[PDB]
Amino acid sequence: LTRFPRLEFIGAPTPLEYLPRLSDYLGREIYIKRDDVTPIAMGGNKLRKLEFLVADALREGADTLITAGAIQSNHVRQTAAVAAKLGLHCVALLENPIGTTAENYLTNGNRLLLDLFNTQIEMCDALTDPDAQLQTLATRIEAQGFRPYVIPVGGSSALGAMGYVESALEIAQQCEEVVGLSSVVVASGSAGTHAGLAVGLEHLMPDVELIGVTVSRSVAEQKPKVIALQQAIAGQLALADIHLWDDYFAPGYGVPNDAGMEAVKLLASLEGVLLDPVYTGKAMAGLIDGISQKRFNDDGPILFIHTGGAPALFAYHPHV
Amino acid sequence: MPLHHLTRFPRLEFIGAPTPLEYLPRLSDYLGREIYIKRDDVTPIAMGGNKLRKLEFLVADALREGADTLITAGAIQSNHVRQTAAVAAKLGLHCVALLENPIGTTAENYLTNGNRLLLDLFNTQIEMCDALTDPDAQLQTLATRIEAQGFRPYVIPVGGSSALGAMGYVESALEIAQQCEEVVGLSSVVVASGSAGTHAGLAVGLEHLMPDVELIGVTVSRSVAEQKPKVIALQQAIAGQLALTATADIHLWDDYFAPGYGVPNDAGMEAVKLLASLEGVLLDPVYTGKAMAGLIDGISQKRFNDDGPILFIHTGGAPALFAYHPHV
Ligand SMILES: Cc1ncc(COP(=O)(O)O)c(CN[C@@H]2CONC2=O)c1O
Ligand SMILES: Cc1ncc(COP(=O)(O)O)c(CN[C@@H]2CONC2=O)c1O
Repeated sequence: LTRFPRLEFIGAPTPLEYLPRLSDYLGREIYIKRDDVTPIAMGGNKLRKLEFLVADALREGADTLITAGAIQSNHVRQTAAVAAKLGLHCVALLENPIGTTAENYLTNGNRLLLDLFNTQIEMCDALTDPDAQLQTLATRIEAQGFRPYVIPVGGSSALGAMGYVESALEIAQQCEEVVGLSSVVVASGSAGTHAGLAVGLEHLMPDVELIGVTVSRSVAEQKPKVIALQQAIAGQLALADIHLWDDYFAPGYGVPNDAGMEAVKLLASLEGVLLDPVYTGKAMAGLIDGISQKRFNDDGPILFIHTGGAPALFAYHPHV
Repeated sequence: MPLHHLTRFPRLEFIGAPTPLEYLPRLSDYLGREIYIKRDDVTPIAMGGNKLRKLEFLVADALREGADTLITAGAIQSNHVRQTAAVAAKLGLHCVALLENPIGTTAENYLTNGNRLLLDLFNTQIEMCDALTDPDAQLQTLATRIEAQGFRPYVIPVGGSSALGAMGYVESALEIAQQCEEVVGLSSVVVASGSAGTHAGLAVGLEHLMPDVELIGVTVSRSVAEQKPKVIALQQAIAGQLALTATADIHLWDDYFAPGYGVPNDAGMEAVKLLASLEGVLLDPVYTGKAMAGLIDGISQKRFNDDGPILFIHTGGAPALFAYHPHV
């Protein structure tokens, strides 16, 4: 996986913990990969990607990082934190994907942390073409005398996803001589984590089924994205079918549903673990329903990749 | 190893590996002095904090008594209560919380968001009192009413700051000393000093492991005269429980909790802003922000014993930011 430059944002491998009380209530061995407890600013999955993204930015001698997402994007917040830490400027192109006017979505949560990180906020109506909108802003910013480095939506490029290809080795090492996995459940947004884990776990764990619970798209729209990135990563590294469930995001991206919210309550009351309304909560709702519908190929132990997002809870409260 | 009597106390592993001890290059560059950070805010259970270390001993004690209910008290946006209720949830124990509004605010986000929001998620029974005048007697009164229902309650004092709870920061001191060994010659340590458990735990530990290192407690609720004896009583109790003598003088600065506990000040907010924008580290309005403001002004006024490296203990508190936004 090396030969690609990488910074040290995590260092120690993130915890893999048994969930006894959730396993109790579900009657099935459930494990959790705690990528939410990464050391930088309340954590998240994007640290793994930014280790490669910002390492590439320093090689190209950038002084400014530019990315995009929702107002309450964890990715934007993690990007801003890393930038501040390294002395790099940060420009954010943000949108309101749900059209709310609630003070806490507009000003609290991840968006509040952006003000603290001194992030140059740029508002747009819709991210209809993010790659081309970032490119525009990057020209404007470099015209102002800066050296910008564009980071894609969720940092979900072939290089970005290398963080989660590497992440598979951690899982393989932590599970070995302790637990024999059967299934792995992960949230599938911009496909960065899901494609990354697909390539890695194909080689490092043969008899495991990777399930991608979508948060924004249907199977028809998500399949082409996860396949393409998988074949980009495999080609980049000189090296299996994609499995997706799309029932567990109700009205769309960035809107809470009853199943996802109750999943949040479940893992907080039983395990003291904090999920989020947008990603992990919905991803967990699929996991619970997967056992319920016996949608997994067998009744063996399941691993949930906690990708973070907990700071969103403070923005979505009380409602949106 | 003069701290070997620490083995006598039963302990539940909540942290695992030692928390990061990181150098802060940009802040060091700004302040003109080598600054290090002990990251106890990155403990794995429910957004972290200093109280997790203390709960490791207190909850282990609770289980040995066969208790099924943790009862504790604090502010509505207390970090201790939140961490307590998170541990209680993880171990299948009921949690009863006695909460006060300590600043008389009516802001929605202070009353319902932040730490208070997480309390609901952990299924915490909430008891609202008007003022925490006598927290020990109020917690006792509540315990009787809770056990009359049939619960087997274990009372945890404010901030978990008994001699037993404070053992988690004699533990921390040992981590610090090991991590600094032949890597950094420490001169000073800055920590927030609230209910005194962290400060006193660090006081006892550091006196025996890093005797030449100066320890500074930046008060967040009280003056030197009022805070001094609280830290000392714990200091001496902790030492006695570990078969040790503690002769070190406690040091405190009270110039940085502006109008009172839980009320943000200008120097605090700038300390929060400074570390966020320079290091991507998130402080809080109530504790670490004011403790950092004391470190900065301590450097500014030449208040430390010398010019050497300063370790800042990041005790956590960050979830309060969302509660204290936009104002109180
Ligand atoms: C907590 C959390 N979980 C899951 C995801 C989804 O993972 P991938 O992006 O790797 O698929 C994201 C970010 N992703 C969102 C989805 O859209 N844009 C983003 O930044 C996230 O912040
Ligand atoms: C982040 C943080 N720092 C410091 C403290 C105070 O440290 P000691 O209590 O160990 O001195 C607390 C909680 N303590 C407050 C202080 O009073 N009541 C409480 O619950 C806290 O949450």
